[PDB]
Amino acid sequence: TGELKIECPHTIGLGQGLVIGSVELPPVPLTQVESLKLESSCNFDLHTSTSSQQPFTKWTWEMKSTSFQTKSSEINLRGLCLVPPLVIETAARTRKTIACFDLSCNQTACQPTVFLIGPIQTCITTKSCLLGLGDQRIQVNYEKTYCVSGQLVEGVCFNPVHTMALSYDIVTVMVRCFLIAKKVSTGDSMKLEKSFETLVQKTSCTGNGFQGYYICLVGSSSEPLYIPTLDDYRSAEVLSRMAFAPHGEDAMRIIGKVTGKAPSTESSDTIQGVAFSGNPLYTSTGVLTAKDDPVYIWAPGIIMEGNHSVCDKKTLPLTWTGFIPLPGEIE
Amino acid sequence: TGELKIECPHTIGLGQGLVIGSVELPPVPLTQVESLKLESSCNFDLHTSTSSQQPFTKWTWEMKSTSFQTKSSEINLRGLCLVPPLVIETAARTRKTIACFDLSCNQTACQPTVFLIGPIQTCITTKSCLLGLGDQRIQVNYEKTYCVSGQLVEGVCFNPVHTMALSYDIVTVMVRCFLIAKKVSTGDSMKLEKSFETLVQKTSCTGNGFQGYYICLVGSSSEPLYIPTLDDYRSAEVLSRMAFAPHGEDAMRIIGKVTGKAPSTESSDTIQGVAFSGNPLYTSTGVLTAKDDPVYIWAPGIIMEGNHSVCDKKTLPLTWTGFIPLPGEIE
Amino acid sequence: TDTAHGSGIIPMRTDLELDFSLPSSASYTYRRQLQNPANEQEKIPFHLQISKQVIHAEIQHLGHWMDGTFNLKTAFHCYGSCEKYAYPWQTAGCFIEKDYEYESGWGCNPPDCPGVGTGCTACGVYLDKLKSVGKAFKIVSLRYTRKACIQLGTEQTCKSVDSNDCLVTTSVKVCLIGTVSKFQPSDTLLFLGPLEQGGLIFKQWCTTTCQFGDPGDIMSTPVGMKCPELNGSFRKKCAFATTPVCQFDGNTLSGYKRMIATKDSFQSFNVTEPHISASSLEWIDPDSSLRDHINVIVGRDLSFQDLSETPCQVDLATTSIDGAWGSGVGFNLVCSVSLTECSTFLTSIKACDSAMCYGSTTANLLRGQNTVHIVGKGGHSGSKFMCCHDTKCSSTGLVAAADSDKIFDDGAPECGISCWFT
Amino acid sequence: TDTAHGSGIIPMRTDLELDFSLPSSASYTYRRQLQNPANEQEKIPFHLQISKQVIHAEIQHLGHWMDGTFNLKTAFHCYGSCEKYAYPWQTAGCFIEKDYEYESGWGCNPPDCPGVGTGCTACGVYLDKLKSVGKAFKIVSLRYTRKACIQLGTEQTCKSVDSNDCLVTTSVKVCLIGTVSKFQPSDTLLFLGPLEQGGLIFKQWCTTTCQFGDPGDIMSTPVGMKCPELNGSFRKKCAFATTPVCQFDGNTLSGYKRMIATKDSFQSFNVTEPHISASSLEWIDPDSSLRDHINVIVGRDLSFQDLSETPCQVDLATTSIDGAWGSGVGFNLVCSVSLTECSTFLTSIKACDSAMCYGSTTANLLRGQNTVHIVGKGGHSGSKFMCCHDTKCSSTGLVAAADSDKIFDDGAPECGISCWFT
Ligand SMILES: *[C@@H]1O[C@H](CO)[C@@H](O[C@@H]2O[C@H](CO)[C@@H](O[C@@H]3O[C@H](CO)[C@@H](O)[C@H](O[C@H]4O[C@H](CO)[C@@H](O)[C@H](O)[C@@H]4O)[C@@H]3O)[C@H](O)[C@H]2NC(C)=O)[C@H](O)[C@H]1NC(C)=O
Ligand SMILES: *[C@@H]1O[C@H](CO)[C@@H](O[C@@H]2O[C@H](CO)[C@@H](O[C@@H]3O[C@H](CO)[C@@H](O)[C@H](O[C@H]4O[C@H](CO)[C@@H](O)[C@H](O)[C@@H]4O)[C@@H]3O)[C@H](O)[C@H]2NC(C)=O)[C@H](O)[C@H]1NC(C)=O
Ligand SMILES: *[C@@H]1O[C@H](CO)[C@@H](O[C@@H]2O[C@H](CO)[C@@H](O)[C@H](O)[C@H]2NC(C)=O)[C@H](O)[C@H]1NC(C)=O
Ligand SMILES: *[C@@H]1O[C@H](CO)[C@@H](O[C@@H]2O[C@H](CO)[C@@H](O)[C@H](O)[C@H]2NC(C)=O)[C@H](O)[C@H]1NC(C)=O
Ligand SMILES: *[C@@H]1O[C@H](CO)[C@@H](O)[C@H](O)[C@H]1NC(C)=O
Ligand SMILES: *[C@@H]1O[C@H](CO)[C@@H](O)[C@H](O)[C@H]1NC(C)=O
Repeated sequence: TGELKIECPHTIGLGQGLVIGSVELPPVPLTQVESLKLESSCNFDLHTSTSSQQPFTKWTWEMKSTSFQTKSSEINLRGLCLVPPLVIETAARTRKTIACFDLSCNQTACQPTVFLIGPIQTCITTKSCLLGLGDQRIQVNYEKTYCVSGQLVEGVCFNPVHTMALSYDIVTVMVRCFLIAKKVSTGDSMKLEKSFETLVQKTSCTGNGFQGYYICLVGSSSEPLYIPTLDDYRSAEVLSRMAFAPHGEDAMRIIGKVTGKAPSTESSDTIQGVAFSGNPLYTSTGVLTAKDDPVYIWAPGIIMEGNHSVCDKKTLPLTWTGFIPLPGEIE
Repeated sequence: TGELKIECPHTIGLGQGLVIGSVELPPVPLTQVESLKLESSCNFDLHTSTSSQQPFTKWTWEMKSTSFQTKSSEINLRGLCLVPPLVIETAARTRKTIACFDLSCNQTACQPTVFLIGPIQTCITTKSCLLGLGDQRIQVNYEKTYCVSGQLVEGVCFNPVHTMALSYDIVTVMVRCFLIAKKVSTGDSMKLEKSFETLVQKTSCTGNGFQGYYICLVGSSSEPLYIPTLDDYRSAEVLSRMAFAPHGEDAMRIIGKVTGKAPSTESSDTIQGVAFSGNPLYTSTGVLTAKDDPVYIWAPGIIMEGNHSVCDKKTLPLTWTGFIPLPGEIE
Repeated sequence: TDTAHGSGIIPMRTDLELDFSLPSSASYTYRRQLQNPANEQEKIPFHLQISKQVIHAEIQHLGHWMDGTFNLKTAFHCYGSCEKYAYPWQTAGCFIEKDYEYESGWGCNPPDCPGVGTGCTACGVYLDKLKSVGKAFKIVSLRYTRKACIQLGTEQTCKSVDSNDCLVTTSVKVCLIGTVSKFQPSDTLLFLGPLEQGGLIFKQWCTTTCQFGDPGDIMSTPVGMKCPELNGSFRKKCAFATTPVCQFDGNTLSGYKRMIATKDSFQSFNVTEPHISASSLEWIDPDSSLRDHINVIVGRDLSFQDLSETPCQVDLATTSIDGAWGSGVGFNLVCSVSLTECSTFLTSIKACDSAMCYGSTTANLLRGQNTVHIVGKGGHSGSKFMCCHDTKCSSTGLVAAADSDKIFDDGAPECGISCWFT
Repeated sequence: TDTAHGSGIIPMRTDLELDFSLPSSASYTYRRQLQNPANEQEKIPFHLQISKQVIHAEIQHLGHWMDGTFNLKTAFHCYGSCEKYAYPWQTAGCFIEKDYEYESGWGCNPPDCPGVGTGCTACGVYLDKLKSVGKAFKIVSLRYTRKACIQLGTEQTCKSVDSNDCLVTTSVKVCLIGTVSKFQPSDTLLFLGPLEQGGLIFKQWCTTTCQFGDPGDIMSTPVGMKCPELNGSFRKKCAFATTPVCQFDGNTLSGYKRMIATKDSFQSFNVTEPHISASSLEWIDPDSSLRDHINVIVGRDLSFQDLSETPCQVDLATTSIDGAWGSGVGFNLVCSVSLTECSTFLTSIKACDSAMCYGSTTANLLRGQNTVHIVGKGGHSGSKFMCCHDTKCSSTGLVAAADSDKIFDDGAPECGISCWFT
């Protein structure tokens, strides 16, 4: 039994906050990954979006005798954290709970990371409940916070700044973000990879057309944070940490550079990365930055290219976990 | 009996020094001035130069009803301080004593000032002796100095700097100077009034041709100081004090401006000054600056023009008494 | 109705010299009555009021202290060189990489790559979860100032006495000469939270050669990040027919973690009323760990005639009481002090009874009515507390039923054993 | 052959704090032996040497003070105006003229000029015989410094302690906090002769409104002459049928003359080892009219183990004597001190006998032989004077037949009445 801890605040407050928790489970063989279904015994209202079938290009490597053979094909996965637009943003109002997983994989095995997001009211209704994923049971524990006004962060009770203007103590908090595909008809407002390129590039990249955004939750509970929100200091912070740690923040053995075709029907290579063996470390899921219409990739045993300074064959991860410093008061 | 005090040093030293003293006597009527002869009972070797006949233009004023009538004539005086070139400068070597007087006069009376200059050896030979001038007796008193290395100046024993280079205490000492007529054939090296004009003038004066210099003694005893000696700090000091106090340094009633002819045979006026009455204050003798060949003037009751900033009709005094600061050591 | 609760009378046969050692968070109140040695009935008041110590420290902003987590990864390649490919640790905030270029033998080789001297084994140590934990400042210079006020007869003079300055008047001179300080230059003050919570003092704050674990290893300077090196060495652990993993036998805990572990081994300090700017840091030390040496001298040429014409008249009356006479509860007395024939007059009022005086309060009175509060502790059941000046007291008093960082020295003779347990 | 002439042994159970009030022209020598409270036989030497006071005064060159002679002249004219002609006083160095323009009546008129309201009577007051009598400087700021050297065990440290600085080591701290000074800013120091002869102190040195007779009336500034006005008024004294003379009923004596007259009413001061520049004036005050407050503190964490390995060995031997044992004559002793196992060691040698020690001499010994002179006064007929360190003394001594501005404090117990008149 794994443990997914939810830190519950003393009050609901302004209504629009969500609780979030997550746990990384033990390795399962690859052949079992396509069968994985999240089950819930919990007394909450599961959003059905994530358990539908979702098309991915599977990209894999084998030793050959540069010394690699890669290949790819299109498959359907279910239960992954591909959250539709507005679902997280309006979950406090709809009273919907999002439960989904990401995959961190080597060639032969995957560690699912289960994410649970939902309304703060769940803390009134629920002390503990169970999720299942394949053969693993997950104990969700809702636990009331030691603090009076904030959250337990690095063993310290902390409340961040709230005002919209400019004016403190500084505490480093966890941020968890989910990639959302969202197109507009006209212009470049949703061209997410262009935002990264302005932050970390010298010269002009021609074709990074992916349209979407990240939706993030800060700490154990917060209102959703949209990335990018141009004049928000927290958005700026998350983007900068993403730009320097594109596979998130926290033995794996690097083998070499690999390329491949995504989707597999492409005549030439559209993706690159670094093949590895040993313990999976980063998530193995992302989207090509080059296509407006998302091309989703699952690349077990390969760290797909996420360096924003590169122009071609790069990706954005489906989920991203890191840390940002927040100004506020320790109490 | 008047008193002429000579301050005697402890040693003769380097051989070339002279002692000097002077006393101003009571007023005598003008008619008696032409008869005045210096007599001496002293055991020293009188230089005979000053007791010869010496031609002066006498310039006098009377009230009239601008309100003045002036007149002039040529007369011979004797005993005045008209010292020939080299006499003072070589007196230490020749062992000659100079005794002469200057005159400070109003319209009706004159106060002779008797000057006695001579070799320091006189201090060995002589404690006191007598000079006579008309009906006045003068007691010369040679008195040995309170000091060990210097001279009693303002009630303080002082020794001035001796080195020819640049390096102290500062003491103000008396300087007494005698005008000497001395011509050269060629150039402007002896044009004394030109030296004054460079020091105190804006623009160019045309005709100040007097040729001569001052010979001065510092304190009660010194070597002769030639004015001007261009690179000597003491010469510079004496000249500057002369330029600001042209009748010397130390009730008289001013009546107005007067002019006259010197010599009396001139068709137009060659001299100006200020008529006064009351107690004679300054000396009444000088030379025209305009003539190479000296025109000597005796002007009782008139302060003859000595302002060096003026171009025309000006004079240099025959004797000049003032004070200069000397650097040295008080002991 | 007056009572013998006067101040110390000092005859001015000789000069009056005094030396003081004021604590850091202490305010002194020295007052006497200087007596003319030619007339017993000619006395003038002398008051000396010295404030607390104001510490002014020109500092250097070191920046923010960052806390991270240790992580190690290994990257293996069969052909090529180590300086040919990229690694995920090279793009982190702080990273140190040691690679075994061209050192591919056969005992450390995996089941693949049957080659010798052609592979590459890179090892990367990086730090993640970088979050600020405190602010650090470095002392460049120190300055101590105190505000002093004197009151002699009818004259009143105040000044802020520095170390290179003295309050000098025609008859009184107050100088500040020495200062024993807990702080000294080249010290590092670290504030974990806000200013008022205090901080810690570090002497060996690393500046040039910083290592992971030292105080000041990871710093967030305004120019950018300043990452340290590691305290340890790398090694390649490998088995037969396995990919060579990379080990690091060195320090894993960060500088902040070790500081929290041995926090008790560092010097602590508190601050009160802080004022920080881009160049200075002013605060008052409440721990009373600093001493200032003050020299006061009053000449005996006081000219008692000039300081006697039109003195400062002071009348007072007790108007309110609140508290208890028990030793520990305390009481508060309200006095209505009326100052006349003087614009401003610096003195002090005491809450006295028939025998003793259980409190005092120094105030600079203005011409007119003045409300003065006096705190007191002690007294008996029948103690009728009254307001009192030097000698004159109020007409009536009040009775009750059932430290402050001030020092009072008026030279009054305290009651003996007759006032103990009565 | 040693004798019980040791220094004061101080057990280090608590910290050792000291306050000093050094005179101006005084050098202190405080030395003890700090004892380990865990071992009676573990003692380390502690020496404290403080030099004289060095006064640094940033000054303003006021220039030279001039002395002159008062003179008054009168000038009369029958027609015209007073602003038409020139006068011999207008060209002097300092002159003040008051003229009665157009005020020609008839009672003040001479036998000539039968006119009314047409003449001119000018009066000129001028000064002659201008000679410099002294140099004047104005104090802008003051600074006091002292050079201090400490010697603890085997460590030696020296520094020039200022008012804003302290000699701080790992175990000793010496601070200079306060300074009672005879001089203060805005004072005027006047040197009549050279520097070494001293000078006088003037407070009311005239700057803006100078009058004839005030200190600083006639000044020879580097820019030029600065002449004052006069303290008095003019008047016209005249008789019938006589030229009107001019009178001045005011001050005639100059400022230097009055200063010489009442010189005893001014503050005097001396200087030693003077150094004057275009901006400062450094000297040591020999009158001992200044006091410096020094705070010394030695912590009890001395680590007696580290300061005990390889101490400084000192051997000595008396080699010469010269003088008498009479109380007033004095004697001079020569010691050959040999320092080993230390490069430099600061200590002091004393000239002792069987009972007392009549002199001392502090010296910073070098590794090898050192010749040390010791002056002493006192002793008896059979007094065999020897050189002595803390405890060890020379093998033999010498006998004789038939203040210094130093202060010695070694804590040695002096002999009682048994050494008086024996
Ligand atoms: C992808 O990642 C997975 C998970 O990280 C990884 O598979 C795992 O590998 C480990 C070690 O390689 C396996 O561990 C074994 O566990 C059994 C359980 O009883 C043990 O008995 C085994 O012990 C023997 O082997 C060791 C060899 O060094 C000896 O030290 C020991 O004394 C024993 O002889 C053994 O350690 C584990 O079972 C798998 N996990 C799964 C989920 O299959 C995999 O290697 C990674 N894939 C790649 C291609 O890198
Ligand atoms: C040129 O200068 C000379 C000298 O300075 C000067 O001649 C002198 O004038 C004074 C006063 O004018 C004369 O003084 C007289 O002396 C006799 C001697 O016994 C006295 O008795 C006189 O006293 C009477 O006069 C006074 C008039 O005010 C009264 O106050 C007094 O009580 C007496 O009545 C008188 O003072 C002196 O004699 C002459 N000296 C000489 C040498 O002749 C002369 O005036 C100046 N000339 C000019 C044109 O200005
Ligand atoms: C991210 O991508 C850029 C571009 O490929 C890499 O930048 C190059 O890095 C090497 C070595 O650090 C330099 O010599 C080149 O000059 C860089 N080129 C440019 C255009 O910047 C960067 O290193 C990559 N980051 C990784 C792999 O972490
Ligand atoms: C010396 O002579 C000069 C020139 O005659 C005088 O200078 C003039 O003085 C008046 C009043 O002081 C000024 O208004 C003029 O501007 C000056 N002229 C020049 C050319 O300098 C000077 O005053 C005389 N000195 C005296 C009489 O003492
Ligand atoms: C700071 O204040 C707290 C308050 O309880 C006290 O315990 C602590 O000793 C103070 N700090 C110092 C250095 O005295
Ligand atoms: C200066 O030294 C002399 C030396 O005799 C002394 O008399 C005088 O008192 C000293 N000055 C002061 C101000 O003490």
